[PDB]
This record gives sequence, structure tokens and C-alpha cells, in this order.
Amino acid sequence: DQLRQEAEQLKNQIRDARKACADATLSQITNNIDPVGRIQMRTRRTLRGHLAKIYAMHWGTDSRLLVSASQDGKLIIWDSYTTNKVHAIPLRSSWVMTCAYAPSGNYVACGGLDNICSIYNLKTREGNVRVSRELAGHTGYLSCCRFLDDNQIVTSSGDTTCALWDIETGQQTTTFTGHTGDVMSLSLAPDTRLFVSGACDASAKLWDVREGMCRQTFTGHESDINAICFFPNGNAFATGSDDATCRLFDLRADQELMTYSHDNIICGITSVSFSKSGRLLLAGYDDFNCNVWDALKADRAGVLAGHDNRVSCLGVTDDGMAVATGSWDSFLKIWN
Amino acid sequence: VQLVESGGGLVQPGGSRKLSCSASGFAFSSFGMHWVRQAPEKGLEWVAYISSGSGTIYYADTVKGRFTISRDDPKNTLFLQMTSLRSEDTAMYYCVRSIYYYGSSPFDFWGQGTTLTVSSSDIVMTQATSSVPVTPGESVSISCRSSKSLLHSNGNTYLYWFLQRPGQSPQLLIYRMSNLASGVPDRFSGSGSGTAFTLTISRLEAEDVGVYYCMQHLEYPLTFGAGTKLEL
Amino acid sequence: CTLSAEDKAAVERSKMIDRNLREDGEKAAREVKLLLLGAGESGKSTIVKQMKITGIVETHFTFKDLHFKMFDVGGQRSERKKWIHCFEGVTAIIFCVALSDYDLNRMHESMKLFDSICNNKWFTDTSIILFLNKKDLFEEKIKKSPLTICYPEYAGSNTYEEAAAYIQCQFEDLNKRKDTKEIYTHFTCATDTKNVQFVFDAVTDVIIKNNLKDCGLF
Amino acid sequence: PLVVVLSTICLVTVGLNLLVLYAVRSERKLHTVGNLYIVSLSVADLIVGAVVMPMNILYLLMSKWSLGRPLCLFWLSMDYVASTASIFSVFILCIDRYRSVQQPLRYLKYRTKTRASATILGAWFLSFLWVIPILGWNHFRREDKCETDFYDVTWFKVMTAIINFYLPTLLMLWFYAKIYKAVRQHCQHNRERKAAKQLGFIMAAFILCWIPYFIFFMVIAFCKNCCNEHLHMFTIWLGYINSTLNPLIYPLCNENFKKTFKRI
Amino acid sequence: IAQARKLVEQLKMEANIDRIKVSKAAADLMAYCEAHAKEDPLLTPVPASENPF
Ligand SMILES: NCCc1c[nH]cn1
Repeated sequence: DQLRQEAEQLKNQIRDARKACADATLSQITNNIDPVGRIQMRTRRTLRGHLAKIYAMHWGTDSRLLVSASQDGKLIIWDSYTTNKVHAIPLRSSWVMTCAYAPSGNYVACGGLDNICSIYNLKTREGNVRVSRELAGHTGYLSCCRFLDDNQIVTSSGDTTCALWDIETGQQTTTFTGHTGDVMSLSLAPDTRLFVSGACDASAKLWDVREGMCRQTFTGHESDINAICFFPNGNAFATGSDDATCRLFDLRADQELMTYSHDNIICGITSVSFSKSGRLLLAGYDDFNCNVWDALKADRAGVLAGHDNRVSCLGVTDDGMAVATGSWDSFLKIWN
Repeated sequence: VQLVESGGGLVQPGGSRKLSCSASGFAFSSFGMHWVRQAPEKGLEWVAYISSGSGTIYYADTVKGRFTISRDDPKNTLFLQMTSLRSEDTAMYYCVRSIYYYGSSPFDFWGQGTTLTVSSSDIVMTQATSSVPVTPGESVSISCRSSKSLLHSNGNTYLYWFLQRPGQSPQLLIYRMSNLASGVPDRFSGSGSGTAFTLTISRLEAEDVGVYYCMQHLEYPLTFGAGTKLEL
Repeated sequence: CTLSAEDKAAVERSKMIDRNLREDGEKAAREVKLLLLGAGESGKSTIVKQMKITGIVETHFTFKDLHFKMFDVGGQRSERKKWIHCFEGVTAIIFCVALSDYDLNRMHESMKLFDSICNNKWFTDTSIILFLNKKDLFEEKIKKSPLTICYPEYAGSNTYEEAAAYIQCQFEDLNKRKDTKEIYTHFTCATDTKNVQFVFDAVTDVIIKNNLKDCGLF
Repeated sequence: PLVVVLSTICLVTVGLNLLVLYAVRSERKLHTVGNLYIVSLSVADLIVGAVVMPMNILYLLMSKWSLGRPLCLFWLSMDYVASTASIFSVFILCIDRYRSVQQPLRYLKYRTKTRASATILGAWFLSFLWVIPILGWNHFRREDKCETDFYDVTWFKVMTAIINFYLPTLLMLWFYAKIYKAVRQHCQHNRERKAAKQLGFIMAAFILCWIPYFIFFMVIAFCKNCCNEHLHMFTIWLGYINSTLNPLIYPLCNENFKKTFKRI
Repeated sequence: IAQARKLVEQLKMEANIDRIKVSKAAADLMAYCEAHAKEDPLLTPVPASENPF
């Protein structure tokens, strides 16, 4: 073989070039930075009314509204301040696995096992929420809808590919391929010109929304990557493995910045989120408890011990005022 | 959306009539309804309210217990049955919808109104004047005063601005003193704090003439301003 | 505290939303959610037709005052089973494997499938209705040769029913724990409503047994 | 000494019952149609342990009613109401289980929580109906002894005893025997051991606690005041221990209830 | 001949990378997390008056 030898030596030497210039670990420098003590957060709100496992949840751009989707077949929009149900939408397929909130607040997108991403319009002149679009063309179950504009949306799937869709036309504007397994989560960058997606192949990658280019690839896990999120400054991203360890990678360094793992944790991370200052990495686990890690020293600075079942989705508001968490008991909890 | 009311006409005192508001084009059951009225060339005046699910009902203190409001949601037909009408109940009765949740414009659409004629504590909202001549291209400022301070602990200043162009029905412009309604040009802008409030219209157009109105929704009963008329 | 005319109207709307959510959930609990499974080229467009009538394919058929929901899986291609847990609480798993399964080795794939759903923590306490529907080709290919072609476990006489018993006999060995769940195997002639009736009976028997565990008797 | 022991029992009852009710408020997996009856049972036993039992304990210590005629009538009415409520709660729970087992699919058409609450409130209304005689028997007595106005009326006592313990007891025996038959036929394919143990425990507790009291009921109805008073209080305290033990039979046999209690 | 050609071509672009190393990007995370430490309502609890919950 010729190309295989070139491919093998390319990666080994490219990694060698990365290793040669690799100076030191994050801890080696940030050791002198004092910890944050104990972040004891109390459950300020308990949003109840879902009658099944809650699979997805997305914060509003104004830091006050929430969307949650259940196996019940319902999509509920809450007022996070007064724990009031602003909207309740019946979804076509009860098998929801992801949801997103339009950054302008006009629309809401949700999808799941039926391979279709349904986009509903909230601000209708007739007062009810209708289905503006049904983005179809994926050949597998859907995940991590992430609106870019009111007329451009990304979607991951179990087809080993992500897709950028022009909602108005309903045609896949771009298709990012290269995965060898179901793609579980994607998270748009702050500037909305990139994104990172992790897949069951135990590898994630940074894709460009404009040119459909596999700009970067990232490895280091030993099992699936069930959750992913972006550092608030759009220069790092943390993935939540089913290996029971979280990993913060830097886009530029081509390497994992650090690992958040503890011996007592034997189960995989279900969702990952960040604090507005990029200090508290919030990891929802299968242990039926979330967990607040100090995102620079890897210490569990507090825990959001709640829910009777595994945590599925986390979210930190835009201003960082709260933390919404969901779990398979059908209760959302807003912690502060 | 199309709210059309039927039931207007001339009725002798002591009788009873019924006004229907046959809705078409929206989710009737999700909208609370009002029956704002207007006496001839005097000003607007609220009449009744009926929330979604027919759970809540409020009446104006002038005719409380004399009018009754019923909503028929499976059929999309709202009623207001007036039992005893005096010579003061003559007015143009409008049918207004209102949807209340975090971020709604709860006075967005106003029906076409119906003419009803009869043969022969509360917050007070005051408008400074009754006529203001102006020419196109001149920015104008209208102001009305309130008795209490509308700024609720929430922060919402429940002040509503309407515009009744000659021969038409009102049309919301500012639903919470700073938020433009739907479908209105973005030149309108509202401000003001405490009791005093002002509406500023930059780059006034020919069709912006009409009797403006200011209403409060901090607490029932709903009260309307005297009515400022822009003249040209 | 006193609330605003609007902030009250917001609270009244939430109650109406809350009422409908609760009311809808009551209707969901009145249905029987049967996860439908099958192996490659086993015959899956013939049992669904017998009922009273892309990814997930959900089917409805109301039989004798029961509203059945049957969720097919022949649309999903990714076999990672990161979506099986979504099918917790199903009242059964209708697993369809026919006798002609060694025409396309079936032993490894078939036994690995059943060992998968009997090992899943989510399905180990749900009964598995096993279907062997037709009787039109189940006899004409048994006589070709003993089952040593791909089934080394048995090297004896191969009749129709006796060998059929062996497949069932080895089957229960797949079930790692028979304390909680129960296989309801079916051997019939796919000529009439036989299939529908058997699931109804296997659905009553699983429901009635579930009540007792709630009463603490069974 | 005796009072101390009695007090313990009293307190225990109340405590246990409260816990059960709290559970059915918190978990939301216990908000089923087979737990509204346990809630009613816990409420009845809580009333017995909170309003009825303590006053009886005081009555033993002082050997006389020191709270006067009005509180005498109040305590007697509360006693009868809560005891009948406990018995009828058990009876309706048994009917629920029997109709569930003999007709699983059909019952789902009529197993709405609305019907469960309707039946619970009907049973509680039937129990409360006991106050008509206790407060109006004269219309239709030592001052130191609290007792009803009909405690020596033969026919009324016999009819009340039949309607309160015997008919419910016989129907409960019948329906639990049918449930045992169904359980056995399902087990036929060790399994029947648990079912037999639980049903025997239920019926044994019920009958061993409530049959002596109604025997005394009917006998003193017939005897016309030739019996001792110490015997009466023993039977009534057996009846109260029944409500003390009820939380240890019905809710402890459910896995969700046990998990909820373990968490707390 | 052209099945893994695109794969290695992507790996080729993974070689021409603007390599900002772990310590080169170690301080960037620290700088950002410090320069916004005052705006995070969770890291530094906000007074009970400005808390909307
Ligand atoms: N402890 C009250 C016993 C009772 C109730 N009803 C009749 N007798």
C-alpha cells in the first residue's frame, strides 16, 4: 500500500509535530490560581407538567424563556422567572431527542427518530403555533438542532453526517460528511460561522458552515460522545463521553486541554454546558445528579443533586443567571 | 384575522339587545375578549372582559351587573347581552381580542365596531388637549397623564396607545409604553415614566392624522384618555 | 400578593395549558405500546397487514376495545441502539423470526439479537412475544438435510414439530432470567387473524400479571 | 405505665400515617389509581390516631370523662366515623384489586382517577353518616362515662355490626379467595408462597383486630349491661392497633412505596 | 484510488494548521475567565435583590 503508508506517516508525524511544540498542561500553569470554593446552588424553580422523560431543552436568548421536549409528545415553552407555561405544542412524533430555540425567538425546531426536523412558528397572526417547515432528507434519527438565523439551521443525525438547511427553501444547503457513526451532538460557535459535532465514533470534528469543510478532527475518548458545547469565547469546546469523563479540547491546539473525571463516576455524561464566564463546566450525568466542575482545575466545585432519574439536558442562560436541568423524571429544575 | 360584530341598531330604553362578535381567522379559544365602546365624538370606554376558558369576567362599574358577557368557543362567537340600556349606553361597541403571556401584544387587533343607539378608586387618565394642528414632515409629541404610577413591581408600564383614523377602528401602536405593535411603521415611539407619558411621532405622514388614545392596563377597570386629535 | 391584570391572565393561561397536558397523559396510558422487531428478510409486510387497518414507523389498530400502538424499527439503519431506551415501558416486544431464516448463518445473528434484548436492562422485565407465523414453507425446506449445515448443536432426526421444539428449546436458554419476563411463542398458520388474537391474549396475560405485582401477590 | 405504652402506640400511628400521605404527595410515580385508596386509608387511620385515640387514653387515666358532654359526643362521633372509614377504605381497596385482576382490560375503560376519587368520597360519606344517631338518637347515663345513646338497643346494634364488619368481611374473604385462585392459575404456568403469605397476613390482621370488638358490640347489645368495662376498652384498643398496622401491610407491599420511604 | 484520497487530503489540511499550542492557548482561557469573573452570576453570587429567581 502507498496511500495508507502516507496516511499513517502523515498522522504520526503531524501528531509528533503537535507533541514537539506541546509545552505544558493547563494545570501546570493554572495551579497558582485559587479555586472557587463550594458552589452551593439551590433549586429556585421546579417546572413540572411533563408526563414522560424529558429529552431536550434549550434556553431563550433573553435568558427568561425555556423550551423542553418530552417522550410524552409535547414541547413546552416556560417562563423561567414565574414558572409559567407560555406555550404547549403537540409534536407529530413522540420520539423527540433534540430541540432548539430561534435566536430571535420567533421559531422553535425539534426532531428525533423519524429523521425529520419540524420547525414551528410562534409569533403567528392567528395566535397558535403552526409548523413552518419539515426539513427532511436525513436517513437516520436526528439530534442537536441549532438555529443559525431565522432561515438557516444545522442538524446532526445518526447517518454519520451533519447538514445545513435553508429553512425557506427546505433544501440541504450543505452536507458535512466524514463520520463513521451516529453524530450525537453539535454546538454552534458564538459567531455562527463554525460548529463542532461529536459522534458515536468516539471522535468529534470542527466543521465550517460556509464551505462544508472538515476543518479539524478531535480524538481522545474511548466511547461515544453524547454531548458537546462551546467555550463562551468560541476557542474551545468540551465534550461529554459515555466513558464517564468530560474533555475540554482547544480548536487551535489540536489537542485536549484537560480531562474532568473522578473515580466515583462510573457512568457517562449526558449533557454539558458552560458558565457565562467560562469557569463552571456543568455536566449532567446518569447518576441522577448533575455536577459542577471548576473548568480550569477539574474539581467538582459543588453538585446539583436532584431528580430521581438520570440528567439528560443542561442549559446556562445567556447572562449566566441560572442553570436549567432536565431528567427522565419529567421535572425541570432551575438552579441559582 | 377578521372580527365582525352584529347587533347594532336603534332600541328604546328599558329593552334588551345582544351583540355578537363572529370571529374568523385565529384560535378563538386561546384569546380573551373585550367590548370596548365609544360614545359619539367623546372617547373610548371599556365595557367588559372575558378571559380564556370563560374563567374570569370583569365589568365596567357603570353597568356592572346590567351587562353580561358569554363566550362560545367551539363556534367562535362572542356575545355581550345588555339587559337594561339608558340614554348613556348609546355608543359604537368594538370587539377586541387580547392574548396574555410573556411577550404578547394584548390589544393587537380591534374589530370593526357596531353602532348601538338608544333614544332619549378607578385610575383616571387625562389627555392634555383635544386638537393639535400640524403639517406633514413635522415631528409631533402627544402626552397624557395618569392618577397612580403605572410602573408595576414587574417593571411593565401597562400603558396602551391607540389610533382611530377618521372612519376606521382603533389600531394598537404601543402596548406597554415602549413596544411597537405589529404592522405599524417604526417611526412611532413612546416614552415617559411615573404618571406622565408621551408619544412621539417622527416624520409624520398624511395618513397618521386621527384621534389618538392612551389606556392603562395596570388594574381593572380599564380607563381611556380623553382623546388627542391631530389636525391637518 | 396582588397580581397585575396581565400577570394574572398569564397565570390563568398556564393553568389551561397544565390541564390539557394532564388530560392528554390519561389517554396515553389507555393504549398498549408494543415494540415490533424482526430479523432481515423474515417477513414483516404480512403480519402488519393482518392487523385491523423514513425512520420509526408507528401503526395503529384498535382490536376488541384495545388501542394498540406498534412501533416498527425497519426504518432505522444505525444499529448502535442509542434509541432503544426510548422504548422503555412498552407492554411487549413482538419479535418476529420465521423458520426460513437460514436461507439468506442465522444462529449467531438471531441468538445475538435475543441475547441483546434479554440483556438490556430496559427490556429484561417486559414480556417478549415470539412469532413464527406461516406454515406454507416451514415444512418444504426442513427435509433438504439435517440442520448440521449451520446449526452444529443438533445432529439428530429433523421432523417439523420436533425440530421446531428444539429451536424453541434452545431459545429459552437465550433468556438469561425467566423470573420476571415470559416468552409467548406462537406456531400457527398465517392464513387468518391468528396473529392478532395471540398478541391480544399475550397482552391480557402481561397486563393481568402486572396488576398482581402492584398488589404484591405475583 | 399503661398510658405510656398507649401513648407510644397513638403517636406511632399518627407518625406512620403522615409519612404515607407525604409519600403520595411527593413521588408523582405514586399518583396512580391504586394509591388513592391507600391515601384514604392513611387519612382514616390518621384521624383515629390524632383525634380519637388520645382522648381515649385520657379517659383511661382519669377513670372518668373530664371534658364534659360536648367533647364526649365529639370524641364518640370521631371514633365511629374514623373506624368506619378505615374499614370501608380497606373494603374499597379490595374491590379495586379484585376488579383489576378479573377484568384488566375492561377496567382500564373505567379506572379513571375521577372514579377512584368518587368511590373514596362515597365511602367517606357513608362513614360520616354514623353521626346521625350519635347526636340525634334521643330525638328519634352516668356523667363520668362517655357512651352512646343506643349502646343497649339490640336491633340497631346488630344491624350496625352487620353493615360495618361482617358483610365487608365476608365479601373481602370472597374476593381475596378469587384473587388467590387467579394468582395460583397464573403461577401454574414458590410463586404462590408470597401471594398466600400476603393475603393471609391481610385477612388475619383484619379479622383478629376487628372481630372481638363486634362480638362485644352484639353481646352487650343482648346482655343489657351485664358485662365489664375493661373488656370493652381492650377490644377498642385492638381496633385501634388495626389502624396502627394498616400502613405496615398495604403500602409496604409496593416497591415504589418502599423506595420512597427509603429515600426519606 | 479516489476513496481514501479525500480522507488523506483532509489529513493534509490537518497538517497545515495554525498551531497555537497548549501553553500558547492555556493563558487565553485563564485571561477570559478572569476578565469576565465579575459578570458571572453563578461564580460570584449576586445580591438577593438583583436575583430574578
Ligand atoms: N372504634 C370505633 C368502633 C366502631 C365503629 N363503628 C362502630 N364501632
